[PDB]
Amino acid sequence: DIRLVKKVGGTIDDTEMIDGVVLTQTAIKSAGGPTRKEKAKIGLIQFQ
Amino acid sequence: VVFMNASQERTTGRQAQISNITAAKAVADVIRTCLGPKAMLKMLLDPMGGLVLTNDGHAILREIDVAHPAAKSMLELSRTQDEEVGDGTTTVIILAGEILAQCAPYLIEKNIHPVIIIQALKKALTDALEVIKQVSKPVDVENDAAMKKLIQASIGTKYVIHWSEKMCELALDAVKTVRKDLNFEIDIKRYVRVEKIPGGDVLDSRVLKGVLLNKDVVHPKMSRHIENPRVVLLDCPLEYKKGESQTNIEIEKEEDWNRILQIEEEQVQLMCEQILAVRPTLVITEKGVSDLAQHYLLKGGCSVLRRVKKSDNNRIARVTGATIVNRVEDLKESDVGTNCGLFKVEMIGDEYFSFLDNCGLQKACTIMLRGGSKDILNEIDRNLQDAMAVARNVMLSPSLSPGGGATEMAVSVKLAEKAKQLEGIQQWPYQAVADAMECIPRTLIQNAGGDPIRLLSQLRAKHAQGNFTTGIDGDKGKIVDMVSYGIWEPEVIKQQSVKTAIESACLLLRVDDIVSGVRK
Amino acid sequence: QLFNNSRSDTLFLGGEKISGDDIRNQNVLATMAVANVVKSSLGPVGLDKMLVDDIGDFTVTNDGATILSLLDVQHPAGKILVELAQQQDREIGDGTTSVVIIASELLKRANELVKNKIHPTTIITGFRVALREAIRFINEVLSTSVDTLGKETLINIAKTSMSSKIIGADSDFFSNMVVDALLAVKTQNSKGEIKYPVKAVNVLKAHGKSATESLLVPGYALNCTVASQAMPKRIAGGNVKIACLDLNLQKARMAMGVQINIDDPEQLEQIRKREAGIVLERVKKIIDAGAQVVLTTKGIDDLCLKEFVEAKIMGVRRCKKEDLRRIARATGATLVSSMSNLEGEETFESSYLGLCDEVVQAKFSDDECILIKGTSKHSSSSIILRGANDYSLDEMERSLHDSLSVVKRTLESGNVVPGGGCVEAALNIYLDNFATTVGSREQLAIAEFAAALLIIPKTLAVNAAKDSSELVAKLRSYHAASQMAKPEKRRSYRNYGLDLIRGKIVDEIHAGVLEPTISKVKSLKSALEACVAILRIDTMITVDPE
Amino acid sequence: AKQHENRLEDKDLSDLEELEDDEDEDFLEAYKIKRLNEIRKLQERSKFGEVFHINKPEYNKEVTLASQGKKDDGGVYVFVHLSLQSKLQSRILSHLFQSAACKFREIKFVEIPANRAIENYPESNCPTLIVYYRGEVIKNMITLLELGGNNSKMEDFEDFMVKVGAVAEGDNRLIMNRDDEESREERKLHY
Ligand SMILES: Nc1ncnc2c1ncn2[C@@H]1O[C@H](COP(=O)(O)OP(=O)(O)O)[C@@H](O)[C@H]1O
Ligand SMILES: Nc1ncnc2c1ncn2[C@@H]1O[C@H](COP(=O)(O)OP(=O)(O)O)[C@@H](O)[C@H]1O
Ligand SMILES: [Mg+2]
Ligand SMILES: [Mg+2]
Repeated sequence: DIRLVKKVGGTIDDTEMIDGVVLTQTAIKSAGGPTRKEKAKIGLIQFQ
Repeated sequence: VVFMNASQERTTGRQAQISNITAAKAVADVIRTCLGPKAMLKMLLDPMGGLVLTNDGHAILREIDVAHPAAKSMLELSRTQDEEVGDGTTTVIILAGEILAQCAPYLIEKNIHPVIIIQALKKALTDALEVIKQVSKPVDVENDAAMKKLIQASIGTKYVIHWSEKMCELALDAVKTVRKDLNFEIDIKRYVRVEKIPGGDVLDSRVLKGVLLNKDVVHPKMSRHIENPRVVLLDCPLEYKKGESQTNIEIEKEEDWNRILQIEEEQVQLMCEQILAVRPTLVITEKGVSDLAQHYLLKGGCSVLRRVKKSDNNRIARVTGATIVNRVEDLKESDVGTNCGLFKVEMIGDEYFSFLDNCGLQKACTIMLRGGSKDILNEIDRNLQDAMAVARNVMLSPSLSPGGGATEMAVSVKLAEKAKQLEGIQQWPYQAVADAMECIPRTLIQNAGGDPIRLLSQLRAKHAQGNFTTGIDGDKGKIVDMVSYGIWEPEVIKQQSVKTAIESACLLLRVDDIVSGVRK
Repeated sequence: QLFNNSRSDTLFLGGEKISGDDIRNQNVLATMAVANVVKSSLGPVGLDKMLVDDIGDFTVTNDGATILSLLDVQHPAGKILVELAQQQDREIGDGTTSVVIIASELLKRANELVKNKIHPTTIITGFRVALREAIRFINEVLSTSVDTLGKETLINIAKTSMSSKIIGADSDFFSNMVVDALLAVKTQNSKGEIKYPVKAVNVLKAHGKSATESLLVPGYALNCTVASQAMPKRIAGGNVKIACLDLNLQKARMAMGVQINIDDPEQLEQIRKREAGIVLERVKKIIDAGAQVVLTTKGIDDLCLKEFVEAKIMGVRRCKKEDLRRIARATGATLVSSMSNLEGEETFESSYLGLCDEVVQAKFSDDECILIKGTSKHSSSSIILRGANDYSLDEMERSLHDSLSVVKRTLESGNVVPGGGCVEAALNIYLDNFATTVGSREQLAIAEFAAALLIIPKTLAVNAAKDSSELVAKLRSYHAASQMAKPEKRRSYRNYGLDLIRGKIVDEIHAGVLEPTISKVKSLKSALEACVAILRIDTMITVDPE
Repeated sequence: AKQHENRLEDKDLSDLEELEDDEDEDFLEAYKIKRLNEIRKLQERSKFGEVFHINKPEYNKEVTLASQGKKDDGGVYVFVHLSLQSKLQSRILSHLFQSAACKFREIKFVEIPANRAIENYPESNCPTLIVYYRGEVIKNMITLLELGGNNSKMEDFEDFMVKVGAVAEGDNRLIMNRDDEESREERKLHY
């Protein structure tokens, strides 16, 4: 339940507990429609 | 425990600069005798085996692989000068070498910093463009008689000065054809075609406005002489195009296999009928042609030529005004080319040649050069590239300057006086720029066989009187004014030379360490 | 150093074993061996270098970012400085040459503290209290960004980034270029936060006239060739529509599954026609929309080129993904991956097209570039660099690319500080009085930390081939009086540094050289974190490859 | 020396027609008849083209007899796949067989479940790729970690077929040699 995500960059002093679940992977940016979301409903797709 | 796979040892300090400046002097020594009208020729042995006989600076440097990395900055200046203008390549190398050779005994002797020299060259370059603007003047661009002597200036160094009366008319008609109205002269060398035909005589030549193809007609019934031809350009093959989807037809009945080959004949029949919808007389295609399609075009007299290059189709389009259309359905009377004439196929035993001639201001032509060997055809072909290269700048800008060492001497006489005013530390390298312009006049004199110490001594006193058009003759070595003879070049060649020479010196003077072994 | 140690005496390791102060000395020589190539490249008086790849190819480079990346070092202690040079290029984009020299001297000057039986834990603690005391002093000595009635700042910021380059003499001309470029490509995000995307401007490798006559484009310049030669090159008139497509426009097959199997051969030609027709129906509606200029990521087949030549449309193949987002962002269009909508029908709307004033294709020394200028919705910019050859322009490309990052930071953070080793000399006077207050063993750590910071102004004089102690002693004298300034402006003897072209100490504000304070912050922490990584190592265990 | 050989060796029957106007007819058509005969041999050898989902009694014939072919040593390569639907690599390798089957019709592509192949063979061991030729096992390949594992691609599978002698190096059907038409189009323009 305690995941340690390694991101190369910055300094150790910037390390702080994130309130929510941080994702390691980046976005696709093939279309690049949305920029910043607010009050979003998250879903987990397992199919293709 | 080497700590470095790429040259853990180092050659630092002043010894790296000795290797740099001495290498910059060596590349100029092998082409010092390649200037002036009495210049000699060179031969290069490429590893592929194709020999070439060259005197232009760009062809010498590009075919010589050099192991010294600091020298390679000098090798690329003729490449930069070639693509920008195409004339005056040799002056950039020797001028850059004299600037580096004259600036050598200042870090060794005076211990002046390089960055102070960088400031000195920019102020000298600023004054160099100022006095070149003062020495230059405008002339009339539309006078065809005036354009002949300007094209003859660059031709005088090359071998074809003996045919300068023919070469000026050969190049002047060609550059005016591709020229159009609209940087006010947007025509490009890519539109100009030059086909090299071994054999013949260089005196017999003409500027034909067309596209010379190097192949024969595909069927013997076709007439090789058309009075009023009609050109139609195509990209689709006359053969049956195979689909990239991969399909399997399973034939279980009996009439299906016969109907497929009948549909193949019906498709070529329907395809050829749409070609005849606008009843052309000459068809051009960049792909193959089936033997089935040749028969149906005999009734219409549509002469077909196949496997034509993509660039040649564009050159055919600009001459005849035809539009390149892939599909055969979109053929209209406007798509068909017009105002073409004199379609004739001259029989030569080597290869078949077909001519074209005219009666959307972009135009093109094909200069058919005749000679005695394929290597000297490349020489005359490169002289044609130099013949039109000097003509573009006089057409682009009306500005014009003298040459033959006079314009370079005018920079030194003005710059020496400016150094005399300069007063400080930067005045020591500022004097080196004034002394660096003396190599060109000197080189010309030395090649001519004169005594440069006394010829240039009186030239200093001659320019001190207040004249700028006084140069040095290349044959006998007089101090006669160039207004009588007519040695004149554009201003863009000398502007690009002093700019590229100064900018190349700034690149190479700021190097202190040499390393290798990276293997990127 | 002297001799090789015994190989696994009663230890039974397959590799090598070494311990003691010998490896600690090897790390110092390792950091100094890789730092010597960075020494001569520091400051405006530094000279460039060239790296040969043993294939004839060479590249001229001044900054230590890509030099150390190209130099393949096998010692792992040197790899941290190699990655430190690459790390500083990503975040800050300037000062890669300084962190290597600062990190090497902190380890070199701390090497004397090792044999004094001072533990490294006490040494780094004395360095860290000196660090946070130095950051607060940097936060006190910083200045505002107004300074006068006019701006008079961004032109001077470019000179610091442009110094020590081949075009440092032409920085007066290029200073106006970089400030006009980044002010055109600004954006809006996070409800009022302004951003400046670095590398968004197009740096073209052109050859020709000179670096002084480099014309600034008032708009984006696409580096690609025209498909056909019979097309119109110049398109005049206002409100030129820009179409940005990415779907596959050349003739392609049906999907993997579909296998055309035919029994009645009559429709075999019809399926061939519709496969050739279905790709032209897309081109038909673009002509109905009236897009003068169309750009495609993928190729363009000859079946599509005939329609563009007939209708006088500018079709360009072989575009890249990252470019077309900036074209659509600048010209006001939107990126179209495929033509469809929420409804079942398929069509194309005119709202997807952009707008620009003029589009002209220009060629200069075998470099065809499409000049798109006059974007209505948002402005754009591109810089056409001109020089001797491509390898000389790579130094200019890195010189411009580092200049955008420095001018990015002074606008994101208005706080700046003067160059010429001013803050490096000011921290020494501040830390000497603080070193005596703390008392115990950390005095030597804080003191030697301050002595290592003086290497930046010393290297400016050593590479200048002048007397260094006189300039350092005069810079020491003025900074010594700054702490004892006796406030009541008359707070003088501050904000001074070295002037190398004349060899005097003058005011850096009037001279016109500045640097953002955030570069000093991240460089000091990243240099000390690298120093912590090397000091804490005791014994090496090198395992040979199987 | 190679410049004369590249005219004929580096051009198929479709590409040899480019030199019809340039080169001599007798020099060109003499080689086109040779290359045309080679194309006819591949059509006669195209006895396959889809994955043969077999069962064991048959293995003793399909896998091995085929490997003998005409037995003129007309050998035939037979790629067997001990499939296991629970494993992720097995379904990837099944897709590569059908893709390669549509291209290489002369090579036989065989598939069978691994549980039905060998008595109590470890489930972990499969996906197993065996290559028979003239009755002899040329390669007993283990799970696809050698071929990238989960990230296996069609290019890696075609490269393996060249190593075992199933496909020639300079074959026009291989993706390494089958350059795109847009690639060759740019070469002619920049030439
Ligand atoms: N007969 C001549 N008399 C005086 N000067 C000449 C004569 N022929 C050539 N020159 C000078 O030599 C120069 C040679 O130019 P050119 O051969 O076109 O390129 P490059 O200068 O690179 O050799 C010209 O600029 C011209 O001023
Ligand atoms: N004109 C100048 N006068 C005095 N010092 C300068 C000048 N230009 C740069 N410097 C000094 O050089 C240091 C590093 O310069 P920088 O531009 O980062 O070099 P590089 O571009 O090679 O990384 C700065 O800390 C600054 O103090
Ligand atoms: Mg010349
Ligand atoms: Mg910098």
